[PDB]
This record gives sequence, C-alpha cells and structure tokens, in this order.
Amino acid sequence: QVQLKQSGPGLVQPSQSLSITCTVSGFSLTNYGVHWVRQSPGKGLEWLGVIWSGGNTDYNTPFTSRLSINKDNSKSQVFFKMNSLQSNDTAIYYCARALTYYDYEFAYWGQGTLVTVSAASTKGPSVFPLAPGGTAALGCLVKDYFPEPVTVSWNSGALTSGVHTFPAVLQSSGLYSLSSVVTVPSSSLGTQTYICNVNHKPSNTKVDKRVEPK
Amino acid sequence: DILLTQSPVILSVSPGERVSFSCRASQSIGTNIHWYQQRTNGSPRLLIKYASESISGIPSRFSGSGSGTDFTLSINSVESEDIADYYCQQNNNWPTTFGAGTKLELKRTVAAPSVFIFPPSDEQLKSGTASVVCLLNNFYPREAKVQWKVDNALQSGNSQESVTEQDSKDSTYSLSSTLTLSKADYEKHKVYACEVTHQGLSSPVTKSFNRG
Amino acid sequence: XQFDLSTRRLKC
Ligand SMILES: *[C@@H]1O[C@H](CO)[C@@H](O)[C@H](O)[C@H]1NC(C)=O
Repeated sequence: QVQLKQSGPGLVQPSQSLSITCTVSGFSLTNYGVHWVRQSPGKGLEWLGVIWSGGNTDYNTPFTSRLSINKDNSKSQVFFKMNSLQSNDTAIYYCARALTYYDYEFAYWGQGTLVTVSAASTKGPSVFPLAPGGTAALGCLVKDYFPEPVTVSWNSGALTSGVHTFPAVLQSSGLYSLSSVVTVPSSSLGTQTYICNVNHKPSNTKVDKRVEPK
Repeated sequence: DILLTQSPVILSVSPGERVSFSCRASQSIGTNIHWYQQRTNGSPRLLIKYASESISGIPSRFSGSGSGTDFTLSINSVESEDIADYYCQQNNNWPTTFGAGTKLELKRTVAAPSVFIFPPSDEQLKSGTASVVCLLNNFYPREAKVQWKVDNALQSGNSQESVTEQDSKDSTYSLSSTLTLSKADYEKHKVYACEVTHQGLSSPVTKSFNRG
Repeated sequence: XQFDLSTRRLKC
C-alpha cells in the first residue's frame, strides 16, 4: 500500500527551528511530489509547500523565508525544516501525496506530527490505576506530562471495545492530564489481566500499568 | 488567495437522513474543489475530487455537485460512522486553500449515563496529591452536571471535565470529572461524593465512597 | 468552530 510515516511529536523552543522527516513506501519519490500541510487553531488547514519529483520546491508566500524542503530519493525520505517558530506555529503538521504527480488532491496523508512551541521543559507522566449489572469500569490516570500527546492502548491493542480515552486537559501547573477507561464484564476481572500501555514519545516514557481490583 | 466559506458551522441530523454541506468561493473556481473528512484524531481523508468525481474506497453515499462559487457535498443516508468534520479545498488558484470546515453531529435517543467513582490510588497518595475521578459513561445528549461534595461540603473550582467526541458506533458521549485535592486535605475528610444530573435520569444519581 | 489540537476536531 501507499504510506507516509512522519517522525514523532515534540517540543520546539520559541525562535528555534522545526524538523520533520517523512518516510514513504508503496511509491518512489522520483515519481511523485510530496506536499506539506499544517492544521492550527488560528488558521485551520494551510498548504505550506511541496518538493516535486525533480527536486524543485514551491513554498506558500508567508513561508518563503523560513521554510526549506529536501529529500533523499534512495532512502525514500522527505525532509521538512522551518526556521524561527513562534507560538502560533503550534499546529499539526502533515506530509501528503496527491493522486497524480502534478496535482493537489491529497489522497494519502502522514499521521501528522503534533508540534508544540514552548519554552517549557519536557516531562513524562506518572500512570496511576483507576481500580474497578455485571459490568465493571476500570482505567488509567495519566498525569502531569508536557507536551501533548500521549498514546494509550489496552492489552497491547487487543482490547478496544468499550475503551474511552478522554481529551487531555491542561492543569494550572501547566502540565497535562488525561484518563483512559474501559468497561468489562465483572466476572472477567478474575481471569483476564488488564494493562494500559502508556506512551509519551516527547519524553520517551513508556509505562505499562496493570489495573487490578483493590 | 481564494476565501472559502463553509456553512453552517455545525450540522445536526438524525441517522438515515440526507445531509448537505455547503462551500462558497470568493470568486469563480470552476469545478476545482476537493472535499475531505476528518475523524477524531485522524488525518484528512479525501472523499470527492473536482466537485463530483468519486474516490476509490469511499462509500457511494458520498457525492458532490456545484460549479463556479457554490458547491455541495452530500450524504444521502447518514450513518453513525460519518460523525466528523468536513473540509473543502480549492485548487483553481495558487495557492490551494481550504475552508474552515463543518462539524457533523448526530441526534439519537436519550441515554442516561452509567456513573462510576474512583478513589485515589495509594500509589498517587505517596506523591502528595489525590485525584478522585467520576465517570459518566455512554450518555446522550451532551449536557450533564457533576457536583462534588466532600463531607457534605460543596466543592468548587477544584475539578476539571473532559468529554469524548461522539462515539462512531452508538453516538453517545462519555465524560470524566476529576476532583484534585492535596493529600493533606484528602486525609482530613471522609465521604467523597459525586452527584450526576442528566436528562435521561428521573432524579440525580450519586456515587460515593468513604476513604478507607 | 475552531480546530482543537488535542482531538483534531472542531470545537465550539
Ligand atoms: C502568527 O502571527 C503572525 C504575526 O502576528 C501572523 O501573520 C500569522 O497569521 C499568525 N499565525 C497563525 C497561524 O495564526
């Protein structure tokens, strides 16, 4: 299949530069253009620029001075770099490929890189258990991390039905907090193990928290 | 640049209903418009290119029409998995620009929340902070009240709520309310209660525990 | 609506 896989989410200090790598498969960079698009609260979806099959680049007008796109065809890699970020450059960045080599209808997207522009320090979360008509609820409290995001899954991806992972909320401390719950048959608490797999890529903190009835 | 005006901002319909999204351009752009779907935590998914041309793998219930300045994305029989935001994009004029999007919401029957309360873990208490969590699961519609009480005293200002987007399958919401106390305050009191008020309950529901 | 980075959804 055609895929685009971007590098991981992260913090960038104000006035520093942002770097993202797009690694592609299921097509050759010599045959297609790779576009960059971002998505911000203040401006929604903006098209940023593109590198073509032949290496030419076009940058959207507000970004000509601070934007640079490069690639390594052999490694199937596209390199995005933007200079002097300010806080309203906090956004989700995406690479994308059009349906046809010269066009702009984006049928394939990368998973997006969430970029936070802040002078703050990275901090991994602590994970705490939320301990459990025959339906029990249980979960994980994922507390005090910066920046967004954390991924949470259950039993390494095998448990998904009934799972709710809430939107993160910013505490007064300036750190985020989030809970993830799941409902299960109470009779299964005796025989099944439940683990939430927490992953905070910006701090490289990976925790598996087993959640048992207290 | 071409300004693209999508309307309305929020669309609310019931399943099985036809629904239409509008996208107006600031000057004629021919039929050079593309439409996208974005689901909770997703990247945009291409639904329609050039006003009306179909996309491989996209359900046949999606179609588009229009030419010039006024365009329309249609869903003939809305499903629950269609809960999402919808965006138009023009490419008649460089640079390509996107609209601000339309949010699609689905009505359904009233569903009372299931309420669960979780005391702080002893692990967290070692850290000098206590989080008490109250869960309202699978309810509709979104309006709900969570009221915290500690030893009959009303808590105010020390709680935060988070609400899921609409479930793609049953169209319900879920909500968490977290009460945050210092370990000292938590150790000083006994009865921790969260009272939940919602349209699907004939009276408010309280879940509570006694510390220890 | 306005785009929310946490959920990638519009929020009013
Ligand atoms: C950020 O600020 C600059 C200068 O005020 C402005 O031109 C730009 O539109 C802003 N960016 C966003 C995404 O809001």
